[PDB]
Amino acid sequence: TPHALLLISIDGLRADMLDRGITPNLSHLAREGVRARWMAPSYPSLTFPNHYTLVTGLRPDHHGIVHNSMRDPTLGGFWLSKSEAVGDARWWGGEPVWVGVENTGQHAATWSWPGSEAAIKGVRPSQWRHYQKGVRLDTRVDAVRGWLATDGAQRNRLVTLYFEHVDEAGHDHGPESRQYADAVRAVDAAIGRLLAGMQRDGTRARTNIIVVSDHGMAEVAPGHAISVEDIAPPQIATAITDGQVIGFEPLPGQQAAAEASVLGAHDHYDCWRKAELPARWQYGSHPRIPSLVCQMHEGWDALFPDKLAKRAQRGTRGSHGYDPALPSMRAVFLAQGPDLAQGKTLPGFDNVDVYALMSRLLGIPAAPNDGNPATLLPALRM
Ligand SMILES: [Zn+2]
Ligand SMILES: [Zn+2]
Repeated sequence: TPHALLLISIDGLRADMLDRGITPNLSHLAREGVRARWMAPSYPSLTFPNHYTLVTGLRPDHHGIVHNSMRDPTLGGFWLSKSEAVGDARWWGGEPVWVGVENTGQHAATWSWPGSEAAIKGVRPSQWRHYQKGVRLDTRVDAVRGWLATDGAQRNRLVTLYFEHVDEAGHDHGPESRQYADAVRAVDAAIGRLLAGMQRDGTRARTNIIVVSDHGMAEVAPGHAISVEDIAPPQIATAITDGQVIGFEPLPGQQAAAEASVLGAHDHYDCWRKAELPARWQYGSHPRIPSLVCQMHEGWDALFPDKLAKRAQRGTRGSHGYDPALPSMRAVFLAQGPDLAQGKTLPGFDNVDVYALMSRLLGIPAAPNDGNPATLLPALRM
């Protein structure tokens, strides 16, 4: 029986949060195994695009989950709370690792990894659910622990686990807040309880573990919010998305007006025609990306007008979705297990490279991807 892989995402855990004395369990795991200095997210540095990149090895421009909210000429609208969109395989390009696993006869069990609610290339995981808010830390940890312990024909080669709590605290209070730190501590402790349980079940010794985050988090201080309509008025273009990566589709005949107003450098953002976006972001070729894309500067938000008003103004907040090269956007990568190196540190690297490592650990043929297999070979024990 081959070694299982446990894949854990801590949404929005910034790379530097491992060095603050608030992650005793993860820090111990890192010391036992392999730790990268940091891992860069792909553009845009948002939750759905990057979780899906992690399990496919593809940039968002290639896998088609180009933002959390999208429009498509055939499929219509996509956003996180529209279940039949999120659950429709046609949005999701490439081949996520759970599909690869199931297609070899082996099984995958997922706790709410973006994409896992769809039948991507016709293949659901053996275990999965519709994400809902406020599930307890123990509920999910005990489920994952159960799925790792299963034998016979229900044996899982891949088990995935997701935590939203750090990300949520980051948005609400910022990355330097005591609330963000408390969330980090809580998630770390829960992972500690999972690892202890795995040892008691005798699954620890035969399970490889990868812990990642999808992106970091930057502080958004009071006064750092503008209206998307400050960028372009509604008569000349529609804001398809708000937040930090702002897509505009000019109204019919308004491309020139929209461009005259929007393109170039502004106070706290820059905008480009999608085909002209900075090449280093490897983004802008996908038809689902709006015609004009604006990138807010670090620590600034642009919101739909009705949000700006009910934005109860007072305190510090957080956001991601900024330039993936920024240290604030850096994610975590660490791993430990029987097939992985011990007491090793790796250079900073790009998140598309994780897929090739996982394919090897799962015994599946690597689907075509945007990553470099060389990068994480040093993470392997041999
Ligand atoms: Zn996220
Ligand atoms: Zn977030």
